Amino acid sequence: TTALVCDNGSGLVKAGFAGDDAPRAVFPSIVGRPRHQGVMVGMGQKDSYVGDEAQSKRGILTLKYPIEHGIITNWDDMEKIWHHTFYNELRVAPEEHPTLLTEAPLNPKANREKMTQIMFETFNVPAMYVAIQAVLSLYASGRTTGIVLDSGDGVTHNVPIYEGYALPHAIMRLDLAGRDLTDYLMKILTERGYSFVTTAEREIVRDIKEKLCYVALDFENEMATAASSSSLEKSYELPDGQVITIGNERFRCPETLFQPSFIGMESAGIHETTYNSIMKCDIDIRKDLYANNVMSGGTTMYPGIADRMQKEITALAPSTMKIKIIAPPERKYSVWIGGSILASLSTFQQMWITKQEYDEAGPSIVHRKC
Amino acid sequence: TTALVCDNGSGLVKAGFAGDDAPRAVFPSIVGRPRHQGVMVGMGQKDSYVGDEAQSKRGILTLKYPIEHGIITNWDDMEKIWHHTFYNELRVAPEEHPTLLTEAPLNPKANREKMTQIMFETFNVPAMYVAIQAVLSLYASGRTTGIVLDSGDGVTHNVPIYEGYALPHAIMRLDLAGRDLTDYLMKILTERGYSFVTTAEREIVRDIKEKLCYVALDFENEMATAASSSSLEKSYELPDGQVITIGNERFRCPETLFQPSFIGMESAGIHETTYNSIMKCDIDIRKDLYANNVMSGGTTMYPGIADRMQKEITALAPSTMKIKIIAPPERKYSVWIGGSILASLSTFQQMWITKQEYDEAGPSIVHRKC
Amino acid sequence: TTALVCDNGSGLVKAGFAGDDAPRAVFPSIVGRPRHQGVMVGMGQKDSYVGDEAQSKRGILTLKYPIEHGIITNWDDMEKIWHHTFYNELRVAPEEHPTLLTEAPLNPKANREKMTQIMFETFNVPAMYVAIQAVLSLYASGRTTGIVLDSGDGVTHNVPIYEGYALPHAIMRLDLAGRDLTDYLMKILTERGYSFVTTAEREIVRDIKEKLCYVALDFENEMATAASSSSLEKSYELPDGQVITIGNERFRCPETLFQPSFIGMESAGIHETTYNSIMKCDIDIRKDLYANNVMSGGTTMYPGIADRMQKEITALAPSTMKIKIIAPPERKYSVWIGGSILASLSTFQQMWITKQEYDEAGPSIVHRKC
Amino acid sequence: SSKGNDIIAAAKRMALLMAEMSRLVRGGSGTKRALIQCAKDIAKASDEVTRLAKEVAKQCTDKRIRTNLLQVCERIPTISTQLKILSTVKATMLGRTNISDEESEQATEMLVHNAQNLMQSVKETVREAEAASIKIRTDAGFTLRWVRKTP
Ligand SMILES: Nc1ncnc2c1ncn2[C@@H]1O[C@H](COP(=O)(O)OP(=O)(O)O)[C@@H](O)[C@H]1O
Ligand SMILES: Nc1ncnc2c1ncn2[C@@H]1O[C@H](COP(=O)(O)OP(=O)(O)O)[C@@H](O)[C@H]1O
Ligand SMILES: Nc1ncnc2c1ncn2[C@@H]1O[C@H](COP(=O)(O)OP(=O)(O)O)[C@@H](O)[C@H]1O
Ligand SMILES: [Mg+2]
Ligand SMILES: [Mg+2]
Ligand SMILES: [Mg+2]
Repeated sequence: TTALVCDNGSGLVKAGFAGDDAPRAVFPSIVGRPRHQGVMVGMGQKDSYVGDEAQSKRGILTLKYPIEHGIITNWDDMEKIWHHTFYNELRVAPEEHPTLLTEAPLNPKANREKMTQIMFETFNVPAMYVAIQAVLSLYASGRTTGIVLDSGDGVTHNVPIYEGYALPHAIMRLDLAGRDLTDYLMKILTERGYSFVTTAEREIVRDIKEKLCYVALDFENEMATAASSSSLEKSYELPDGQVITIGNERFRCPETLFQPSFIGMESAGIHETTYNSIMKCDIDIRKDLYANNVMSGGTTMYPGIADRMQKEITALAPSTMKIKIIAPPERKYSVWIGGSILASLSTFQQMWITKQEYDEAGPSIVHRKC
Repeated sequence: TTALVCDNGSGLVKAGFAGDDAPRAVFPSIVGRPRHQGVMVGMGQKDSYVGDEAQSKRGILTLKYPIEHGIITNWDDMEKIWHHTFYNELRVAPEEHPTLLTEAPLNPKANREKMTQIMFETFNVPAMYVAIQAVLSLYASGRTTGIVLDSGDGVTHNVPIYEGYALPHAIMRLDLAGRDLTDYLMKILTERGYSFVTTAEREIVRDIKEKLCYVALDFENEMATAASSSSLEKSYELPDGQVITIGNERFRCPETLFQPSFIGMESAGIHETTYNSIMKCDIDIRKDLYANNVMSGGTTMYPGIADRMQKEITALAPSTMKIKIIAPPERKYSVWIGGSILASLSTFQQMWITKQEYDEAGPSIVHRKC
Repeated sequence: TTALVCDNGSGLVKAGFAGDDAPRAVFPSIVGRPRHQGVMVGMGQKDSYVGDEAQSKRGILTLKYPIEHGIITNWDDMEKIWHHTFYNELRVAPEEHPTLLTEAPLNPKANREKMTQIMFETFNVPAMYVAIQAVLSLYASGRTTGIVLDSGDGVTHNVPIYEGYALPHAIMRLDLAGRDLTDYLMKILTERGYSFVTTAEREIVRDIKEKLCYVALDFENEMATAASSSSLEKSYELPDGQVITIGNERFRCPETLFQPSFIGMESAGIHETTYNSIMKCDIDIRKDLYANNVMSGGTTMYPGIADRMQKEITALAPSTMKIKIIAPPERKYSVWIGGSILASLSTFQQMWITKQEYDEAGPSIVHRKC
Repeated sequence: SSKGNDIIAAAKRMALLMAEMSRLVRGGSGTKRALIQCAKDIAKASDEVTRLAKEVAKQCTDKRIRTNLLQVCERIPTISTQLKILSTVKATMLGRTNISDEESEQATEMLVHNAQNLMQSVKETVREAEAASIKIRTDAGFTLRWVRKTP
């Protein structure tokens, strides 16, 4: 048989088989339910849509994400997504495949115990294991040493690793990611007269964010350039045929990662959170962490995010150090690719949590093993 | 047993059986009573005429319609038309057939409650159901998605439907239809010296409307064309034997669907009512509504109505969408044809209002089901 | 000289002088134009009516509101209302008075740049300033701390303020107010057989809304009470002399504020919008916001709106906090009264935008100050 | 496991009748009477799919599969009924004299789109029935047991 690698993100589900180089199923992690009146007989009887069919029929549905900031909040809608990615997307039975799941650090412990109970008592997997998402991004980089910055849809976290040893006192976590930049771009698009208030219109602004937004190298130079010129303007066409024009909100939306006061948060930016995680580590390993800054996740895919991170960390580093940011083109699947490496190691098959190990310890076995 | 489909419109009754391709009985929805002196013994003793009996003897009768603007105003006359379409037209017994009825949206609730009381306590049907006319026009086109323009003799209404879901906040209704065009054509025929005043002469101007009237593509071109030449002139022969000649009133009569201010109404045209009902819908379903503009009813049977509708909505659309008006040649019976589709569905037979259910809830059961 | 305070609402204009206790001029924000034929020589040649004279001659006029949803859409008609409220209503010259204007939050920035240009280049005021409407509703309550709920004719917005500091990430805005309840009441009056379609008939249903409507404390009990009893019925006399009778639509029209699904919106009610705006704020200031719930504007004037807001927020609050809704009897003018407090402050006199500052920086100076 | 692979062959007979109907729309006015006969048996071939996709729902014990399968298969008794009645209406409208070249041009698109909508509704019940075969197979034995690899 073959191990399954499921990466349940806050915004996307990346599932597939252990050993491959790309996930087989990549679909949104939403559940849509209809909100209008089904006047035609026979057609309107489906109660909920899950994967890409909730995204195509989204004009008549209420879209809900079951995961907010890495924490599963809707446990009934989460089982619909897990039943969809097994039977409808991968088309495998879960009884014949061990499943590798992921999680962010500094989550509640009831989140990791309930997804262990659901996997063993609803889908009846033979074995399972929960891993940390920033450890798996280091497997997908050709490295055993470096500090990972993983920014997805709900969580941004830093993990320093030196020669396979993590330093858990220096692990940072910041609840600001791609869902909070979509909500901020919706707020500053009202300054031009565009109003997106529906949850189906939130999926439209997420498409404007992924195509027209970038990270400015100097924020105050671009704010003065956009006021004097009109070369920073771009156009996007809505699903009904209307054309909107944004020129200033292209770089003001991902500046919230570097200035989180734009949404009323007191936290420091992702350049200062990284530097504070290095300076919490020991002085003899700091030189090998400055030269290995692995960026992972989907929110690290803006144009200019890695040249801005190099400019801001060099201004904090002691100026004889060599700053280098590793940002591969497959950043969006680093947690999946390194998760398929880990499930393929011959050493790893003594580290699964089997089902008969689960019967004497209950769901508390996932804390003593993972 | 076979279900009955009865489409009580404001001008015509379309009755038949569930499953056929055309209504069996189509007759005017009038009731005529004599207005003269019955000097010959034995002959002149009938007191009321209903179907084509009143359309044939109309020279000695006063014709009256029990339905205006989609609302039944005379309830003693509407029982005569229902008794005529059962025993004399279809020649069936109403106790052995469930009857499907239709109604316009945004109608009074006392209109729907009284027509279940007449059907259950005077004609004693085993079951019944009241359907919306613009939903049944979508069944008769092979679609489950599109905005319907139903325009008959009293009501013009728009209903948007996407994948079997109606959006009832975007449903429009305009009380301007083929009877308000007959009354306007009677008024502008006084400019040529033709006086039609009685209710029997109203049925003659309805034949001039159905034969010589069309919709101009641009109203201001043909208003100068008809003053330059006499090529738009046409002749009609009255039942007396006289010949009238109309040249300018051919396109000025159906123009008041697009400019309702010709009869003193503040409402917008049928092209702006269609566009405003699309713009009340959600932005993701607007593209599939522009491409499916189903036209229904007998007032949409003018020569040139569908090319004028394509010109006017394209001028309001955002110029990237494609507009398409579906106007089949069976437009006059699309409410009936879709009504015979619905009563033939095996899913529909759990949706009837049986007489056992009516005895427990009274006439308020028709609002919970239909 | 005395400063002018003009509160341009979506439905009503409230103008007056800074320092007083009530606005001097309160008139509808409409512009009426004739739709019929002026057959008598000399009389019918006025082409536009503005204030209360468009409301009195409304039977021969087409009424237009130049502001919907808080945004000025007709700029030729908006200068007619400003020229009416200066010369004809207040009887002052605009060159000798600085003018305080208001605006809703999250509004387009071209709306505030154009109304600065109209004041400085058409009416030639010496100075001006634009203030947020919910900040002015806190001045008029004797408080410096509390979350404001302002609901007028186009916009319903929440603003939290603690000791004079606003939290702009927690400011809400919902485009549902008293004009969207007039249209919904017009739609559910068709169930009783009453049809109001004209824009002049829209002003009649607005008087029915302001006189017979109230907010039910428990909605599902009143929906069962009105079906069993007949004590909830009331009568209203139309200007023609007819009498209508509504019993169920009295509490179903203002329930759209608490269930916005009734008009096809996905948003939450004003009790959940208020609670979500409190929970976006910091935990140390949440106790002083539960105890100060300031209601403002004309849509908060239903009988029972404040006892219903207390029941619904208490069901969401953590049950050891005390909820107190402050709803003064002068709620309709609290944005004006707080605007006359602010324009009378000696601290404020250095915060006007003078006309010489406008010539140096153009219309973009209104964002650097207000 | 014998009525699980019956659905694929039943839904592949409809794929041949759709491709047969797609060839008849290129020809002129002579081949449109065979177009209506090609639409009156797609609606009958779709009745075979809903006859035995109900039988798979009586076999599956997982309630999230057996209720998701019946919610998607009930469109096929609806679009088939309005395809065999719309074909009867178009079979009568050709009996008129001198209709147009454009009137009958758009009358076939009301039968093609009604049949493309039926074919797109029957491929989405094969997907929820192929997901039912995974649950039927493991509850009747046929399960590969996983064993942990020894170092
Ligand atoms: N090209 C892009 N530019 C900016 N943001 C992007 C881009 N592509 C995806 N995103 C964002 O990435 C997020 C999802 O990335 P991912 O790491 O897969 O999330 P998760 O780990 O939560 O599943 C979304 O918020 C999406 O908007
Ligand atoms: N060819 C035609 N051109 C214009 N109007 C027509 C034509 N045929 C019928 N009408 C009008 O259609 C109306 C009746 O259409 P129909 O929709 O069947 O009636 P109902 O009001 O009962 O739904 C009448 O007012 C009649 O004048
Ligand atoms: N007593 C009342 N009950 C309910 N609604 C009212 C009442 N008085 C006024 N309104 C509504 O208040 C709205 C205007 O309120 P107001 O705040 O003065 O307007 P704006 O803020 O738009 O200038 C109108 O839509 C009107 O119908
Ligand atoms: Mg992730
Ligand atoms: Mg009709
Ligand atoms: Mg106001």
